[PDB]
Formats: sequence, C-alpha cells, structure tokens
Amino acid sequence: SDPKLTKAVDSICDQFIVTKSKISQLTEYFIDCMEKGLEPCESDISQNKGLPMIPTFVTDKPSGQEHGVTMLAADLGGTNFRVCSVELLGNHEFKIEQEKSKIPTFFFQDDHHVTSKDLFQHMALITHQFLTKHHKDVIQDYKWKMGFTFSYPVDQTSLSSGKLIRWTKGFKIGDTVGQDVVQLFQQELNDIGLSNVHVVALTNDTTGTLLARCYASSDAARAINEPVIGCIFGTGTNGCYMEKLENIHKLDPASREELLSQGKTHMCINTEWGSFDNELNHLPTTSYDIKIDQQFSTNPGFQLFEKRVSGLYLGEILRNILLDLEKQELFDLKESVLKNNPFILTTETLSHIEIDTVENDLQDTRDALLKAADLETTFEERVLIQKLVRAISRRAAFLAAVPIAAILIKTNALNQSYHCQVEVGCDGSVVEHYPGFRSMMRHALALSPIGPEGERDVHLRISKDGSGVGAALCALHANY
Amino acid sequence: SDPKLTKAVDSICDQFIVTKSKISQLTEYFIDCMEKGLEPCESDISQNKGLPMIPTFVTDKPSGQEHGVTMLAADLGGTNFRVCSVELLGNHEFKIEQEKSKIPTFFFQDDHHVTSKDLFQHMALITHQFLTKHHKDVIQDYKWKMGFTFSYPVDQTSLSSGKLIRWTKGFKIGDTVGQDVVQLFQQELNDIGLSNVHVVALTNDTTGTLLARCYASSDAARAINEPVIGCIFGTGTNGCYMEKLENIHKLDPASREELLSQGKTHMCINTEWGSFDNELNHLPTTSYDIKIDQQFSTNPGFQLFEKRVSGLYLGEILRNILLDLEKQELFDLKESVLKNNPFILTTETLSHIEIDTVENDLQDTRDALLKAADLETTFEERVLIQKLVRAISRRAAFLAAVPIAAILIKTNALNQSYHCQVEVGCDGSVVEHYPGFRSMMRHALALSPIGPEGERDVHLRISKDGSGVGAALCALHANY
Ligand SMILES: OC[C@H]1O[C@H](O)[C@@H](O)[C@@H](O)[C@@H]1O
Ligand SMILES: OC[C@H]1O[C@H](O)[C@@H](O)[C@@H](O)[C@@H]1O
Repeated sequence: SDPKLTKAVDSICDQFIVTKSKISQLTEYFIDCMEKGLEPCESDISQNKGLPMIPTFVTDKPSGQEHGVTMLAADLGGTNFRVCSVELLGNHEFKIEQEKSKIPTFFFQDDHHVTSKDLFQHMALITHQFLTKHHKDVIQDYKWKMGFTFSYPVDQTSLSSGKLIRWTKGFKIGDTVGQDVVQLFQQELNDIGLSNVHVVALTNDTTGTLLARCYASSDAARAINEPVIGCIFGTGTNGCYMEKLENIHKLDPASREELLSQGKTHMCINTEWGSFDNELNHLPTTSYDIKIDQQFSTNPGFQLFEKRVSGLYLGEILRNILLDLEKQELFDLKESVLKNNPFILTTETLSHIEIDTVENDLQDTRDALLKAADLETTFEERVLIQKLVRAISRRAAFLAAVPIAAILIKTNALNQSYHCQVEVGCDGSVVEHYPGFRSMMRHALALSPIGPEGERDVHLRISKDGSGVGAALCALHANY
Repeated sequence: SDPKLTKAVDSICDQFIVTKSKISQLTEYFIDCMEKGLEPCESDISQNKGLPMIPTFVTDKPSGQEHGVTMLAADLGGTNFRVCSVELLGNHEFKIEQEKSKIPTFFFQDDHHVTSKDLFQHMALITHQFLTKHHKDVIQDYKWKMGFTFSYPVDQTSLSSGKLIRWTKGFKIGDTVGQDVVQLFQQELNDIGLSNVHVVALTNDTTGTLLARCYASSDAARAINEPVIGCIFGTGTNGCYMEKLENIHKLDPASREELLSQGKTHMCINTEWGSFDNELNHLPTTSYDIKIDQQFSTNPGFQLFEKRVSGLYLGEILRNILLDLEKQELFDLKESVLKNNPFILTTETLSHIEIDTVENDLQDTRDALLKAADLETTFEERVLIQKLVRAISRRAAFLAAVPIAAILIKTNALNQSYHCQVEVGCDGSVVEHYPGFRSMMRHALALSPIGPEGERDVHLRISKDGSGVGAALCALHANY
C-alpha cells in the first residue's frame, strides 16, 4: 500500500464534489442562460457560444389517440443509426419494427476526408435494407412518409427543414455544416430508387422522446404524471421542454401571433444543454476537463456541460486522471495502451467498476481494464480506481439534475393540482444502464431549489420506446 | 359558506393529521412489537392481541430461473376467488390462464348458517369449472400440484399445513377457526373427483407477492432493486419480509439449526400488520374509528391498524363522519340511505372525490354520492366532503408507511451496498388505483426515521404479477 497515492486519489475525488450551494448557483445560472438564449440572436447561430435554446416548431403534445398507416423513421444518434416502421394504432398503443446498426468507424475518422454524401448514402442504403426485410412486398410502390430524428443541433426553420449548426460527439464531417440535412438525406434516398420515401419531419432526439411519452402514457398514468421534459443521457446529453410562445422572443413576432391565433400556446424548445456555460463561468472544471475539451474532443469550446456528463466522455476523464498520476510517478501504467489512445476507456468500462465489490477482489474491474487497454492492476490499485470512477459519475449525475431543476423552476411545472406530478422522460445508455446514475440524479434534484418535496413530484422514467415513435408522430401529421 | 359546518369539518380534518413525531413514535413502536411478536407465545394464538409475526416456512427467494410443467394455484382474497394455471418458463417469464369470480354474498351474511364445507365445496367446483374450460383434455388424468394463496392469518406449521387463526374482512365462518385449511380444501377436491389435484403449498398473499417479484424481476432490475417486502393495500393490508433465522425465537430451536445447517439464513415472516397495536397504545383514534371497530366490523378488538388504512373501511369512516355531522344538525342527509347501511360508502366512492375538480362543480363527487346512497349535495357541501375524504386517505397513506419504514430499519436494509436500493412489492386496489395513495406513502416514508434519502432508495412497485405466481413457485418446489 502506498499512502502517498491514496492521498492523491482522495484529493482528486474531492475536486469532483458538487455541493448544494453549487447546484443552487448552476440552477439559477441555467435559467439566466435560458432567458438570454430566448432573445433574438445577435451573432451567427453557428458561432454563438451561449445556450442555443432552439425553437423546434413543434407546438402540440400528442394525445395518445393518434392513429394512422405505417410510418417510417430514421434515427441518427451519436453511436448508432436505426431505421424502423411505426404503426400508430391509437389508445396509447403502437406496433414497431426496427433495425439498429452501429455507425461505421469510417465516418468518425479524419485520416481520410469524409463528406455528407458518404453518410447519407449509407443511411439511405440501410433504409433500403430495412424495407427489403420487413416490407418486402411494397418497398418501391408505397408513398412512405418518414420522420428523421437527427440528434445534432439544427437551425430549425419548420417541422421539415433546418441546417446543421455544428457537429458534436464523434462526427466531424466538414461539408455538412450549414446544409439542410433533410434535403441531403432525401437526395440519397432518391438516388437508390427510394424517391417514394419522403422525409417530411425533422426532430431532435429530445423532442422525439417527449412526444413519444405523451403518446404512450395511459390516460390514467398521464393524468397523474404529465410529461414536461424529454431528455437524453447517452453518448451525449440534451433536453427539451415546452416554452410559452410569448417568451420565445427570437421567434418572428408575426409567426408567433399566427400560432397564438390558431390556439397554440407553447412550442417545444431544444435547449442543447450540452452547450450550457461553454465559457465555464461557473461549471466545475478540472485539469482533466481542459485536456478533453482542448485536445481530445472534436469540438473545442463547445458542449462543455456535455463533456462532464455524457457517456462519450466519462471514461476519457478516468484516462486523463491515470495519465496524470503516472506522470507524477504515483501510479504504474505497466504495458497498457492508455497513452496516446484517446477514448480507449469507455463509460461502459466504468459501468463495470461503479458497483464492483471488494468481496470479489474487484475482478470485474480487473477484467474490464484489461479488456479496454490491457492495464493489469493490483487490488489496491483497483480500490483507488473505483473511488475515482465513483467521483466522476457522481459529478456527472449531480450536474445532470441542474438543467432539469432549472426547467421545472422556470416553467413553474410543480405548481399543479392535488396529487399532480410531472414526468421527465429519459433515454440513453447512461441514465438507463449506468449503475446508480439515476439515484444520484434524484439526490441532486433533492438538493436543488425544488427540494426533496419537489424530487418526489418528479418521475425520471426510462423511455426506451424510442424517438422513432416520436418521429413517426410528426410524420403522421405532415403531408407526403 | 355555512360557517358552523366549515369549522366542524376543518376541525375533523385536523384530527386526521399524522405528524413526523407520530410517524417516528409509531415506527419505533412497530419494531418493538415485531420483537415481542418473534418471541415464543404460550397463550392462545387466536386470542393474542399482539403483532402475529407468523413464520411462513418459506426460506428461499426465487432466482428467476425456476421452470417446470404447468402448476395450479387457488387464491381466496377478501372479495374474489380466483383459480389459475401457471407455467413457469424460466428467465423471469411465465404463462398464466386464470378465472376470477366474486365470493358469493352467502358467505358474508350471518342470517343463514355458513360452514367451512360451504366455502371449500364452492372452491372445489370453481376449480373443476376452471380445469374443464382451460384443461379439458387432462382434467382427470394429470397429477396436478396446486398452490393455495389464503389471504388470512394462519398458524403455519409447514409449507403445506396451518390452521386458521381468525377470519378478517367480511368473513366470519365460525367453524373454520382452528382447522387446517389445506385439508378442508383437499377434502372437497377429493369429493368432486379431483383427488388428482394435490394442494401442496399454503401461502399468505403477502408471501405470494414477494415470491412473485423475486422471480419476475430481471437480473439487472433485481441487481439494483432487491425485493425485501411483499405487502398488500387492498380490501385489507399486510406485509411480509425475510427475517434472520436466529431472531425467530418461536421456531423450534432444533428446527432452526437444521435449517441453518442446510444453508438457510432467513425465513419469510407474515407480520399481519393489520393487527398492529390492537390495544391502541399509540395508533391515532377518532370516535369514528371506535364505532367501526366496536359496532360495524366483524372482528372487534382486532385488525385495528387495518381499520384505519385498508379499502374495506375508508368509505365507512366518511359515512360515520357525516352521520356525526347530521347528529349535530350541521349537515342535511336529505332522503339518503346512509343511516343503518354500514359500508354503503366504499373506498371506490372516495376515489372519485380525491381528485375531483371545482372547475366541474365537483360533479364526480355528486354522481358518486348519488350512485352509492342517493345523497344529494350542494357545491359548498361537496367542497367540505372532499376535505374529509382527503383527510381520511392521507391518514391511511401516512399510517401505511409506518410498517414499511419499521421493517427496513429493523433489518438494516437500505445501507448494504453502494447504490443500494430496495423494492417493496405492493398489490391491492388502494395502493394501485386510489389517486395519490402511493404519493402520500412516499411523503410519510420521507418523514420517517429513514429520511428523504431513505425514501429515494425505496421503490414502491405495483406487483400486478399476482400471488398465483408466488403460489405456483411454492407448488413447483413441493412434492406431489
Ligand atoms: O444525443 C444527445 C445530444 O447530444 C448532443 O448534445 C447534441 O448533438 C444534441 O443535439 C443531442 O440531442
Ligand atoms: O389480504 C391482505 C391482508 O388482509 C388482512 O389484513 C389479513 O387477512 C391478512 O392475512 C391479509 O394478508
């Protein structure tokens, strides 16, 4: 046992603590950033470093009674692409067939130049494969309507149009920025004989999650828990909510009055809260966060909240900590492959360490670290690595509660009726599968200004239904 | 409006308040009663006024991988009888066919003499009708094993034997007390030609609820939430938990060592917490509670906790309050049928009042009161009636949390591993369908000694699986 190392680890773990006062600060600051983000854009939307707060042009929360013929949906996430067909049967029920495939590594590597046509041709081809397998008899005949879930910031101009503001996560395809992604996708669909497939809706994965929960929640369950947020804690992190039209001052005033006259009162806002406090005025920041933001990430200066929370980055934080402890001659990295191998340690690796037990000599930690980077470890080394992992994930979970607390506070969502609660629909591998992440989120909600009595009125529900149902709901509404 | 009536109602509502100090007192007192209840009693088990704390002789929580041929199950509740066949397919999955039938009124009336043979003959015929409908080709051939879920206190002597301690709810069949209900049931099965149906297990509906959740809970869901309590909040209320063998002092000391030598460490305990504090040393008590216990209930002096909590009695509490307000010449009962009609107001009636809205002039309340007893009401009267209902249900929900907090504290269940949470499997119409009952239970848990941090670690989950899966699991284990 090396006491000098144990004290160094304990001091690093302390850096990741987020106090109740910090949660209070970040909550009020987040609301401030929400209000500034709702004001008319000063600079160019692609270079604006504030909270994006992007109007989605979705104003109606599904009732659950929507019904229609089979819709198509395509969902480009941070890690996978999936095509599915959704049949909305009404009465909160649907039939879904889907195919999920990992985004080929070719699209995340910059060694060779990659273009938008490569990506959307690949997406179009998989769409063809899907229709061949599940709808072989009507692939080329039917007038398919498709909803496109695009989990990236888009300068939305209507339900069916919007230009990519900037890539996030692992994408760095240059020529896509500033282009309408619905058109890029439609062109590649046309060129392989699927011109009968009309992409008629474009949604963020947050928007789709909220719409899907509004539909599938039973009349009884929804009368108790009204869905008010659709958010994501997977490869990246983000969330949406319903904002009063009058407060969306960046929206064209005449368009606002038109919507208000039509009976609409709110529009869904894609906060893009991964880019909360990109200037680091208040977010906790360690030396490891700086190296991830400035050297190892594809988007330096953006998505900084996300770089402390989402699954793409938690494992890389551990890597930067271990490299620092080895530079100080406190931790022996052996013949591992950690050096010069960014993102080799994944959040999935960490998920095997979070609740590993010392009664098993932390063997899951031993096996997981050997599999990821061939890092052999002693028991005392694993004990200390577990302390670090638990500090990284707790900070991620505590920060994860801040945007939710802020939205609920700003919209006075908890001021309801007797026995009335709100649902926060959550999707993504971290919130769903990382041991304890949700529990720690709820702790941070209880420390937040909404208090423990507020946390009990909030239900973080895993919406594994998917944003495909949400995209399908938008396609049902739209015209072919 | 009516100031004198408003002040009387507001004063009654205050009498139903349960404070944090009371919850703490009742929680610690409940633990004391658990410990006294685990000591060997020498008195008549039917006359003991303490917490029964009945060993169930169930020592093994299912793994979820249990599999076998189709088992039978019989479930006598407080309101319905159901027979069902359960096919355990392993991997937390099962196939179930069931038939549910209401217990005939004949068994709840005392005008005509009722005997155990009447009850168990009728159950034998229903079992025959079930096997004729769903297993017509092997009714008389197969060597059926049946699990018997009997939701009443039983002096359990093995998994397959136990004498009725006393009826509860609406049952008062005299000659059943002191008789092995498995033998009574088996005799009538033999006597209608179903001697090939062997009743091989006898469980309380609490025990069955816990065993069912242990089986159906996925390995992943169960690794985060370990089921530690199976409880009921329906017609009656009760719960079970796993107690260390060493603490079950009423068990034969030699039998304890035999079980311990076999690798067993715990045995499920049927607390029978409906009979918590039958002597009213600390339970809140109103004049209305006394009238229910001494005049309108079948079992005066027993099940007093239950008579403040469970669905059989909540509506009757309101009736007795209105009769007192009419006795005081403050409320006009008009031409209603409340007088001399005990239990005419049901907990179902109250469920329509709990979340009725003034925006509808409380029309759900008006219709529910007219449907039940032809009680015409004004809007201002309904405003006050709603306050009474909300006071009755909150007191029920707050008291409902006390046994759960007590069990978790006694067994030190919430602080076991990092990220440690527990599942409390709840079944019954009240907890499942009464608006806000679970929400208010969680409030009371947070006020209890486990605190808000404890409540966040407790998952009150609705167990719609049923005690049939639980009974089937016991029958699969048992020998034909
Ligand atoms: O995938 C989650 C989330 O990741 C990033 O933060 C952004 O690309 C968002 O648009 C997206 O919703
Ligand atoms: O049915 C729930 C519960 O009701 C009463 O309290 C008793 O009959 C218990 O034996 C039973 O478990």
